[PDB]
Amino acid sequence: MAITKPLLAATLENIEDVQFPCLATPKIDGIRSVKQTQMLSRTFKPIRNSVMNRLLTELLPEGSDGEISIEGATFQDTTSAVMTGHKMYNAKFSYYWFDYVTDDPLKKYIDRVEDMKNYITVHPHILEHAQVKIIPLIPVEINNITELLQYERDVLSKGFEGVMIRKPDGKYKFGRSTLKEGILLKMKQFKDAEATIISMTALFKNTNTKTKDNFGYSKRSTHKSGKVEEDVMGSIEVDYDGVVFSIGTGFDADQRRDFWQNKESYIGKMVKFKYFEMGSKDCPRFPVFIGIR
DNA sequence: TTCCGATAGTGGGGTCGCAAT
Repeated sequence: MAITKPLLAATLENIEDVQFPCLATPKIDGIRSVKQTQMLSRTFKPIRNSVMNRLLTELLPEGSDGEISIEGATFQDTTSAVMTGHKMYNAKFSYYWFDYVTDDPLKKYIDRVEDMKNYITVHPHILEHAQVKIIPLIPVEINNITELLQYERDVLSKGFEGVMIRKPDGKYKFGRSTLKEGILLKMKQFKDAEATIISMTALFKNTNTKTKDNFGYSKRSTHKSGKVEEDVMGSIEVDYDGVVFSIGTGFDADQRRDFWQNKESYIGKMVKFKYFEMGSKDCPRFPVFIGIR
């Protein structure tokens, strides 16, 4: 009845791929954490910050899925309030409870929510803790593109990362949902822009010893020792109207080949790219290359 | 045959912990 691996959403690109009716909720820009005896991270590791871990373990019932987030604080702030091994943590913090696996991970989302709602009725005190504020994310029923778009405007105005779209009957898949499956979709609005290439960096093959991880997936260390330099581009430093940062994703095999092949004659060129504004500290967040010119 | 889920790989930004400076 436990959760093998956390549920992961798929990136929604075409608003047309959304199936209706569907239930939606706001996507928090916090840190994922599921309750399995104790509080675990997206990679099922224990939440470093013991105060939180311990606290949440007392309030949250076994099998709670949600995100830890410091209200008002920046992402980098919340990151620290969770990734640090605090002995004593006095500051306040919230936990957005959005899923609940009591027994069968095949129970329709709506029902899993119901199970979450019920638990609350029985333990109202959880939503009243003096420090930890537990926030139940009860989905909203969306019937068509129009309503959805309306919802996006709402959550966004309220300062959320985006919106999570789920299938009413959807199950708690132990893995990343697919577009077609439509179990859990992530809807984020990136922004277009352009920057000027100023330099390039070689691709690096991580030849570190291959092992297994908490879920049994290929895991390799990141020691520079086992980093062999490939003869192709890996990332490109660019100047976005003043600000400088790198872009290394969004390129295909042949592109990385060309870009590196003409590293010298490529400098100075203008390239398009998309990025997310929210969360950006000193440079664009999730920078993704799109094309040249 | 084509199509698609699942998976290894490679990339960004940014913080924590720890040894070295």
